[PDB]
Amino acid sequence: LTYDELQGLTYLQVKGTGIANTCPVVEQGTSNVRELKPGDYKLEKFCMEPTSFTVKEEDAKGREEFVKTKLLTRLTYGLDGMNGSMKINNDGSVEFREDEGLDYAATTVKLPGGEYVPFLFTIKEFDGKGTLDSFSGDFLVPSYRGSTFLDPKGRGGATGYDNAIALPAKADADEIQRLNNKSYTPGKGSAVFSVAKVDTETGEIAGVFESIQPSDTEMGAHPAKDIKITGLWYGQLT
Amino acid sequence: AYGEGANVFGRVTNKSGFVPYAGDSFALLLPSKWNPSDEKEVDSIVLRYADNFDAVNNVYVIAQDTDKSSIQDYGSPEEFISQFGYLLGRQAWAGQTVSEGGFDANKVSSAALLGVATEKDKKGKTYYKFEILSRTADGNEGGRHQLVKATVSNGKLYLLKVQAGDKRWFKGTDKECLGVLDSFTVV
Amino acid sequence: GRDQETTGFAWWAGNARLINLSGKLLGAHVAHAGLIVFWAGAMNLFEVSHFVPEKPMYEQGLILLPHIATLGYGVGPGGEVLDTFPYFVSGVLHLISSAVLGFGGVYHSLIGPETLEESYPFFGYVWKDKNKMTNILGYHLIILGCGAWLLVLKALYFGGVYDTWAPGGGDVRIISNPTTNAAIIFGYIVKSPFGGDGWIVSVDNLEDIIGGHIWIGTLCILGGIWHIYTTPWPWARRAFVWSGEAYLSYSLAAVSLMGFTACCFAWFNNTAYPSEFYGPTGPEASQAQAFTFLVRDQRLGANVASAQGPTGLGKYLMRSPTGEIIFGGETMRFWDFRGPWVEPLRGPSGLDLVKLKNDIQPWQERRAAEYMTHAPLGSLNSVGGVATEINAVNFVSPRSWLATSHFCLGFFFFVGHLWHAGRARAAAAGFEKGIDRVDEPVLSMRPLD
Amino acid sequence: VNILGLTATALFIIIPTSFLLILYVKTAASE
Amino acid sequence: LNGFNFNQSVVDSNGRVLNTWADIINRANLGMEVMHERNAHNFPLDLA
Amino acid sequence: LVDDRMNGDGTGLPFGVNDGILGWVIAGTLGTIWAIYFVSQKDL
Amino acid sequence: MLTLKIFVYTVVTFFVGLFIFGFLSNDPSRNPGKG
Amino acid sequence: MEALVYTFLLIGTLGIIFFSIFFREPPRIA
Amino acid sequence: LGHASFKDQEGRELFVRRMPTFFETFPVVLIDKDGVVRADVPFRKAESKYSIEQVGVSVTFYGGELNGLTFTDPSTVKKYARKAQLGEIFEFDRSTLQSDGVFRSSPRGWFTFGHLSFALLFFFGHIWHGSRTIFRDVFAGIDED
Amino acid sequence: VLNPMWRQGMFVLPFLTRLGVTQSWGGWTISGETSSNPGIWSYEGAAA
Amino acid sequence: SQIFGVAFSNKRWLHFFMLFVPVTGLWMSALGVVGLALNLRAYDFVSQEIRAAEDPEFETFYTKNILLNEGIRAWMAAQDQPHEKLTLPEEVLPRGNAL
Amino acid sequence: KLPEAYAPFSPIVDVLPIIPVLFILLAFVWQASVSFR
Ligand code: CLA
Ligand code: CLA
Ligand code: CLA
Ligand code: CLA
Ligand code: CLA
Ligand SMILES: CCCCCCCCCCCCCCCCCC(=O)OC[C@H](CO)OC(=O)CCCCCCCCCCCCCCCCC
Ligand SMILES: CC1=C(/C=C/C(C)=C/C=C/C(C)=C/C=C/C=C(C)/C=C/C=C(C)/C=C/C2=C(C)CCCC2(C)C)C(C)(C)CCC1
Ligand SMILES: CC1=C(/C=C/C(C)=C/C=C/C(C)=C/C=C/C=C(C)/C=C/C=C(C)/C=C/C2=C(C)CCCC2(C)C)C(C)(C)CCC1
Ligand code: OEX
Ligand SMILES: [Cl-]
Ligand SMILES: [Cl-]
Ligand code: NA
Repeated sequence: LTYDELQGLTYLQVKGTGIANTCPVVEQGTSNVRELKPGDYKLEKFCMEPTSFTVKEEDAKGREEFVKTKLLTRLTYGLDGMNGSMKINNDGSVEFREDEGLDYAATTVKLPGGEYVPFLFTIKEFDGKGTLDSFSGDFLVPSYRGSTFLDPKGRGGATGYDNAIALPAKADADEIQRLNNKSYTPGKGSAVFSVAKVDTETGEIAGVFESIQPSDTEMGAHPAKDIKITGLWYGQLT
Repeated sequence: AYGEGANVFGRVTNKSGFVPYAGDSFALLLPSKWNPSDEKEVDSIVLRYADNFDAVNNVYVIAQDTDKSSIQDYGSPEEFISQFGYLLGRQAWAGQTVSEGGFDANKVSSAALLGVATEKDKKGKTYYKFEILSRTADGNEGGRHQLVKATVSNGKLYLLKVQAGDKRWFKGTDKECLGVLDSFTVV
Repeated sequence: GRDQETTGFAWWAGNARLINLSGKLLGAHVAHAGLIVFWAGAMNLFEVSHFVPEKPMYEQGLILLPHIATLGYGVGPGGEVLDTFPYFVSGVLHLISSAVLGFGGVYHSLIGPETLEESYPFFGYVWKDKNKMTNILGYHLIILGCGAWLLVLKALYFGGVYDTWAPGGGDVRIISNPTTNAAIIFGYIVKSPFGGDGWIVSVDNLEDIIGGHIWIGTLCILGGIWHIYTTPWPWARRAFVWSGEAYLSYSLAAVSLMGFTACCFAWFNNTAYPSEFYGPTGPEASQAQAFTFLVRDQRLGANVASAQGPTGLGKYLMRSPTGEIIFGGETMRFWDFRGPWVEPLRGPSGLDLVKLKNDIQPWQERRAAEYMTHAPLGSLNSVGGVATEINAVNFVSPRSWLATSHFCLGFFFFVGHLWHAGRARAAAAGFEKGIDRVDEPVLSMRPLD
Repeated sequence: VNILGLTATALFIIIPTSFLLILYVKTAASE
Repeated sequence: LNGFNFNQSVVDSNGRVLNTWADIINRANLGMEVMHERNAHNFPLDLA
Repeated sequence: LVDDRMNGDGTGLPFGVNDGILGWVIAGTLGTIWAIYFVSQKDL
Repeated sequence: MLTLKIFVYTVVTFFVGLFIFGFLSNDPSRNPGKG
Repeated sequence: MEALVYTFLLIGTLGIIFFSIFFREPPRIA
Repeated sequence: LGHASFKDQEGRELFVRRMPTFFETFPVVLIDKDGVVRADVPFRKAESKYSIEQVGVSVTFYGGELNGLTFTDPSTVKKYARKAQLGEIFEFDRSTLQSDGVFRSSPRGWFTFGHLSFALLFFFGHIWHGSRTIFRDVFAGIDED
Repeated sequence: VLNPMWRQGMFVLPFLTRLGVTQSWGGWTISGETSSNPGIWSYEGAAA
Repeated sequence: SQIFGVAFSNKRWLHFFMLFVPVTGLWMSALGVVGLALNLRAYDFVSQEIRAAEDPEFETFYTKNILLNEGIRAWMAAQDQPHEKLTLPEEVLPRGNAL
Repeated sequence: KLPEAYAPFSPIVDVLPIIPVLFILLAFVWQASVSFR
């Protein structure tokens, strides 16, 4: 499915079909990659689509490996309409700047064992420095919940009681990380991108990516887990 | 117990929804519906009036002593409102957050001004009137409106602030708040 | 009339006394028809008496003027009122026709012939006469088809009907080329009633409206001719109960479903019930809130694709469970809404980001603001807003009034269908009075139940 | 209260059940 | 369609609003309002 | 895409049939019940 | 899921067909009275 | 440990319901 | 632990509003002598000017486990205000009985509950027994004639 | 290894495990690995 | 017997049950109100409250009810109890996001 | 509002909706007249 006929369908022809979560796939073009015209480019309408979510799971026998997970949420995870700019140099050195757009999606997956793992699938503020074949970098990851969120017993960072008030004797005890302090400090995620199926006629590219980011920390609580995400990405130039 | 007849077939006493009130050298049209309150939100409040259900809709004056001749001597309205940011209320968390959005880095509370006004009196005194949209991170009832009016008498900075809610702004209290604001007379 | 000793039915069931009295039955029916036409005329004239030119028709508690205006009388581009003389003429014609029908009803109720069988065999009927029952059904089916074709004629050559989906805020447009495709017509019928499909309430264009009316008019005329020229088959005879109270029970179940459907039409549909005349729907007011809070915060220099809520989901924009972009907040539950003020901003991916940022229109922005300020939220005092709000605005939506009243009427008419289905079955069986006390069926059955 | 509640619930089942089952078996034994 | 709305029903000759038992119901109603779905709301008026 | 779905919501899908075998088995089962009902006639 | 959908669909249309043809199978003749 | 108790009490009430429906004293016409 | 006296930045003394009996949770506020609310532990903390970190409340102790000590850290000020909400501040050894944290009733309270419930049950018993005495002859039924 | 099931007083799990039931619906296998797809014949499945 | 599974067969016991049900219900409500006269509430479940304090991820309808009750108390105390002179500022009242 | 010729007839139009409620109450008055016969 290309970007040409995606715009050719109305709302009601994709309504409920699931097409609206799919990145365009460049059917035409070549795979030689090097024929991209270098220059000062301002990419517009960046598109991102996962195809697998895996979570690092700790096992009693010491094997540390990424497990297959069940997507609890429905098709609310892809990212569209991202903007930015990137440069292409003579040898192939490319840096990637991502600034505005819908670059985040709250996602929840099930570890085998029935444990809900909420993670903000994000790519915001990405600096991808590398070559045309592969370019990696860091991106900002917000926590999940904002500070104005409050847990089932009030509390929370901006708005709440700051204390478990449902029991008037447990005001100061070992539940320090649960009521005394609430931490929403934004973390950093690691992603790797690759370019394939370029089109210099209409200035559009494709490729696969590889992201690794932590999950929600439950606002300074039980440890986060690293989320390895694989999928396809799509973009256009200037 | 005094023997007097009741009110029937003789027209209503008051219908305009406003009442005058006279205090320390200032006269304005208070909301006839609003209840007075005894909580001195600032250490220099002469009169405070607030709406019956919510204390979001509150009107009060301040009587700060002055060392200046006139508010024109303060300069621009922007420089003037730059001096009185504590009227909004300082942010009471040092916790760092940028995972809210709509605000700045480790900031979750903002104030956007929709304009400034200068109302000259009979001979030479101006009235600085503003309108601050003070919004919040949770969007608490859409933020709040701050309608601030300032004028100086012989000392005793008489500044009027009419706080009102955003949902209260459009559901039918805008004209009441504006009638209270534009009637703030200091003679 | 009669007393209880000659009928066995008390005064609180006195109409039952005229089950077998065909002339008085006909008079009661046409007197009732006079009442319906009288209320239509009286309320219509009352509404045009209480009409203010400035305020739209949903702010003033109007429920008949929006119907006439939907037909395309006295309204133009955008929904402003050009004249109320069509409404006045409708009300007056209804009042005078009600006078005529009431004269007829009073006549057959007081001095009309007792039964129409011995002298006017065309009109007199017995309830077990399946041929003449289908004959009367065919006459009324021909009348219904003629009414549906009158609406089709009004939409095609008599000024057109009001379209809210036409550009520029909508206007009265002449329907050209209605959708006569049988698949499009009956896919609504076969459709599920649930979210995303809405059964027939999700008809969203006047071409589908008038095509469905062409189909219903032609099928109704065909069924009328079929019923006049046939007699019910033996399988239908075995399947049914053939008393007058049974026919009443069937009618009650049918109009109960019709009342529930009208409840859902008033609450959800915005093309047959244009939002300019009837006010915003619930989904419309929620999407309007999110929309205008998007544009206000855009004009206050903020980003909309970013700024997730307290839950990490997106305050202004999120993705629906199928993928396309929808408005953030609890209004996500109303993501199924489709209105004329969102479609110019809505593309293949749901809400287009660049179109939503740049291609705002002033009339759309005002319409969103008003559909916030006049949401279908109110009390029985006609106090607008949620139940915690002030007593300052006098507004309850006509959609709210219509949906509530017609759900109540649909529910009681389903219960009346139960009452009449049971009593008609028991009367055909011989049980309407009680158990016989010497031929009790349970005494002829084995014990242990 | 996690073991004391358990024994209280077990007592409140068994004791009235025992009483009523005394009375029922007595009653049914008389045909 | 909701229940009856009797808030600020009685006012005095000078327009002040007298609290009423319906207004105590309104106060409890506000407490029941704001706390319910505490995180689900993003906008002031709860039309959804 | 990460997982396979029908995505049958909306679309005005008649009787909720996304594949023709659904309509065929609905018609066929109603037909079998009609067949037993029809052949078991001229009774009672 | 499609197999489950076909199974529930055939179960529902089977039971609903039973209901339809059971009430077509001369139901006002099941009374224990005269009439 | 508590879900065990709650599940046992619920199925006990359902068992007494079943026994009361299908194992009642048969009423006699006389 | 000692009487905690709370004081403002400028010189006024702040008193903790003591907990009324009806409330299971009560907000923490500090008010002056004259009856004006001066500080609180705010729930919102947003666009606010009564919070402890900007009012500047310091807590001192007199005559208990802590004598003469003054605390100005807002966290310990808030915990001592929340304890002073419940009246005089105490240390409780919570590990001895594995205490859950929620309040109990007195022997007086349980006595009143048991005797009032038993008292209403005995009111019904009195009514039923007086009924049986006055209506002894009609206990098996009425006289048919 | 250092807290095996026979140390936990477990009685019937050795009789499930000896004949083949090793994975559970809790995502773990008692041999020490993770049950990504335990199926219906796990410990809890055989119990139910 | 054929609809519900069990049915009455004694008129006297039927009418005694019709007498017995509302009397026992109202007496139990009376006993509970007598308990509430001394503030002997069934307000809390200690196990679920301590679990919800030691886990943000634990959310139930009972905990939602507890939060709603805090909202009721704090938003009704000032106007319902004038004797306490409770001038709670708008600052400290419990409040969710938006609304 | 109503057309100018029908402005003096607006008060008589303002009562007209209540006639059906008067009709059902009139049915009850008639039954009281025939003494619930
Ligand atoms: C839609 C309402 C309606 C209608 C159309 C009817 C109609 C009828 N009912 Mg009836 N009824 C109703 C409601 C209604 N009822 C209700 C609510 C009750 C419960 C109280 C009853 C209880 C009842 C009983 C017990 C009986 C009837 C009977 C009758 C029939 C003859 C009545 C008669 O001639 O006696 C004479 C009546 C009068 C002399 C008074 C009527 C005077 C006029 C018509 C009143 C209206 C005036 C009108 C404004 C004038 C318009 C003129 C025009 C030019 C504009 C008749 C067809 C009788 C029957 O079944 O026939 C055997 C019978 O005995 N009804
Ligand atoms: C207290 C009794 C009462 C009252 C006051 C009302 C009042 C109303 N009902 Mg109603 N209804 C009631 C009882 C009542 N109902 C009961 C008991 C039921 C069964 C449960 C229903 C079921 C029902 C349904 C199904 C519907 C209404 C609807 C309506 C509204 C419009 C009526 C209408 O136009 O219908 C139509 C009038 C006719 C069919 C008569 C024929 C009129 C002809 C065909 C129209 C000709 C127009 C033509 C195009 C003009 C062009 C002329 C030429 C150039 C061609 C109205 C406010 C409608 C609505 O708005 O939904 C909310 C609607 O669809 N009701
Ligand atoms: C167009 C529909 C229709 C028709 C033609 C009939 C016709 C008939 N019904 Mg009937 N019924 C209906 C609908 C209908 N019913 C509905 C919807 C219900 C509700 C479940 C009932 C319940 C009912 C009962 C219980 C009985 C009948 C009976 C009868 C027979 C005698 C009626 C009579 O004179 O009573 C006299 C009329 C009155 C005494 C006036 C009633 C006054 C009501 C209570 C006031 C309601 C007005 C109020 C504004 C409603 C608001 C509710 C809602 C809109 C918010 C008669 C043949 C009787 C029968 O079985 O005879 C064979 C009988 O026992 N009906
Ligand atoms: C006037 C009667 C009376 C009163 C006022 C008290 C009061 C008190 N007793 Mg006591 N007790 C009593 C009679 C009484 N008792 C009798 C007759 C016995 C012998 C059985 C005991 C044996 C006893 C022991 C062993 C202990 C106490 C203790 C206590 C103290 C702790 C509070 C409490 O009881 O827990 C709370 C009370 C309740 C939760 C009662 C529930 C309220 C009603 C009755 C509900 C039950 C009805 C329902 C049908 C039960 C079904 C439940 C089932 C599913 C399990 C308290 C001051 C404890 C203590 O402090 O040690 C010193 C203690 O350990 N009592
Ligand atoms: C098709 C039904 C079925 C299936 C698939 C299972 C499966 C299982 N059961 Mg089980 N069980 C069943 C029915 C079933 N059961 C029934 C109906 C009962 C009630 C009586 C039980 C009661 C039961 C208990 C109490 C236990 C199990 C246990 C088990 C598990 C391990 C089996 C085991 O311990 O190996 C060993 C099985 C045996 C050693 C049986 C040996 C048979 C003897 C040697 C036969 C000797 C006499 C023979 C007639 C002579 C042979 C003559 C020769 C010449 C042919 C296993 C998952 C165990 C468990 O793991 O706990 C959950 C366990 O404790 N089951
Ligand atoms: C997605 C598709 C499902 C949509 C469902 C609707 C499909 C269209 C059916 C509409 C027919 C209208 C029935 C009205 C008469 C029924 C009363 C009756 O029964 O009256 C009964 C009467 C008694 O003599 O007989 C008769 O009048 C003859 C009965 C006429 C009915 C014709 C049935 C069509 C073919 C039936 C199934 C094809 C059978 C194949 C399966 C068999 C095994 C493989
Ligand atoms: C029988 C009977 C009955 C009754 C029934 C009915 C239902 C009747 C009716 C009737 C009717 C249904 C009537 C109606 C009518 C109408 C009329 C009588 C009219 C008219 C007209 C006019 C005169 C008008 C005028 C005007 C105009 C034109 C417009 C403007 C204004 C005005 C208003 C001026 C009853 C129940 C009691 C009882 C039983 C028996
Ligand atoms: C206008 C229009 C349209 C069209 C429509 C149409 C076309 C309709 C129709 C329709 C139809 C065509 C319908 C049908 C129907 C029917 C029904 C609904 C029925 C029934 C019945 C029953 C339920 C039965 C029962 C039974 C059985 C089951 C067996 C035995 C016997 C008995 C009777 C019991 C549209 C929507 C497009 C659009 C809008 C407008
Ligand atoms: O869910 Mn329970 O509360 Ca009936 O409003 Mn909308 O939704 Mn939700 O918010 Mn408000
Ligand atoms: Cl809640
Ligand atoms: Cl909201
Ligand atoms: Na909220």
